[PDB]
Amino acid sequence: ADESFADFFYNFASDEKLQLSRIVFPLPYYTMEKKEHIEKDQWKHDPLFSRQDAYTVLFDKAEDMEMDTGLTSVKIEWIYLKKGKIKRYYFERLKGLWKLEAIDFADMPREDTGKEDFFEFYERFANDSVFQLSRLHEPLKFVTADPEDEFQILETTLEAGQWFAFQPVLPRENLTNVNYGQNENVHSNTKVIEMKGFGNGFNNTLYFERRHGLWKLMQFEDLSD
Amino acid sequence: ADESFADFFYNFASDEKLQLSRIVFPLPYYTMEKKEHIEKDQWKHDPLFSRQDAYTVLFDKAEDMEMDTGLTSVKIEWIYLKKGKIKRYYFERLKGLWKLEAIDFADMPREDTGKEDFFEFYERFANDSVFQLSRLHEPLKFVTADPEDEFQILETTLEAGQWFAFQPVLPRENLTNVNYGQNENVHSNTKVIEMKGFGNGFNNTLYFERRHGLWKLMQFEDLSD
Ligand SMILES: [Cl-]
Ligand SMILES: [Cl-]
Ligand SMILES: [Cl-]
Ligand SMILES: [Cl-]
Ligand SMILES: [Cl-]
Ligand SMILES: [Cl-]
Ligand SMILES: [Cl-]
Repeated sequence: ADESFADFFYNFASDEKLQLSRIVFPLPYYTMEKKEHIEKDQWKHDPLFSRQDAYTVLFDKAEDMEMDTGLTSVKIEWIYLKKGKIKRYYFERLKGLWKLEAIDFADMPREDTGKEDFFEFYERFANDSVFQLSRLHEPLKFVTADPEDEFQILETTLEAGQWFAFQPVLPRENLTNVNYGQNENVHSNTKVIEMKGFGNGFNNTLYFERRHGLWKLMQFEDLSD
Repeated sequence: ADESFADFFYNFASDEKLQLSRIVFPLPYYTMEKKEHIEKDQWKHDPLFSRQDAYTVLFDKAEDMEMDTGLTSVKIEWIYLKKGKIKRYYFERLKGLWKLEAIDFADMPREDTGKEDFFEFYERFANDSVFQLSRLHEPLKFVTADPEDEFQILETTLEAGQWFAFQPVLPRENLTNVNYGQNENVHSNTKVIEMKGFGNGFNNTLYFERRHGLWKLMQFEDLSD
């Protein structure tokens, strides 16, 4: 009887009347160190990322990817790379029904203590191919699903040319996140971008690490079905 | 006293009243093997490519680039790569004043006699990095302006990785053209894409050739100021 987040999410993004009915009104909107409220009359249908061909899920470490169904909290996030902003949607499962409880629209939490920020790095990595080439770890690991036996992988290293040929279309302006409980700390020296499609079985994962003060692409895994 | 096309073009794209006054109404619109007319009342301001950071000029051969001011005809073109369509604007200098005389919106003239079409090739080259890598000529020539003495060039060859790092952002959905008299033949086995910016001095040129039935990137020249 409890709603599955994935099934609710699709319905919330695609049906306007359902969306309006599943949001707390007046909606708490935390922005610029103050708190606003969005009135029901002011709400604009939010298709979230239902008009995208793919979306991303972020992890501080690769081990954080191995995971309840008794989970009642989900944060959906939109990372505005160029604006340096983040929009967060607080979804909560109440009496088995998912509801939108609040929204944050704030400045991208920046890594302090004088250390290269992952999202500032990623923005340049995706938008500056010269910079992108300079930040590939040597060697650059490539993992793909073995087209034979079950759960098997093929592992090789990539030359710069091969990385640019086989890479997924890297998001240049926005990233997303689905936080279902994994650590989301501005101080991690590792970061993982998992890219997933909508009913096409596409799955590409990118593994980054801050090495001697600079973020580098460590590994590219293509687990696309 | 005769209008310069570049100065007219900027004004036509940026001023709505000027644009309306410089178009023949009813405007002959040649589309789908018939002829329509756009009424003055129906005209929507066309910013052309004034909201783009760059535009392209196309040549059948490199030698066609060396060139009147007594030129009174200019065709501006929009190549819709995915739709397989081309929109042409016929600009004519009458009594020293540029006017829009007619528009074509037709099917992309396709190369017949069973030969790889340049625009079908270019669309895949720009949208499929794997295909793009397979269509780089070996060796791939790179020419750049020498940062020393006047009119001098530096010539080297590029590795696949270097081509992807230094390439301009390749247009993926549309190309443009400014035809001021150069040959525009669907049967040429050579093609040149000259990419130019708006008041930033950016200039990148790409040289292609159909070699043993397949178009290949032969040379990349970066003459950016
Ligand atoms: Cl995304
Ligand atoms: Cl590498
Ligand atoms: Cl280190
Ligand atoms: Cl263009
Ligand atoms: Cl090459
Ligand atoms: Cl390479
Ligand atoms: Cl040949």
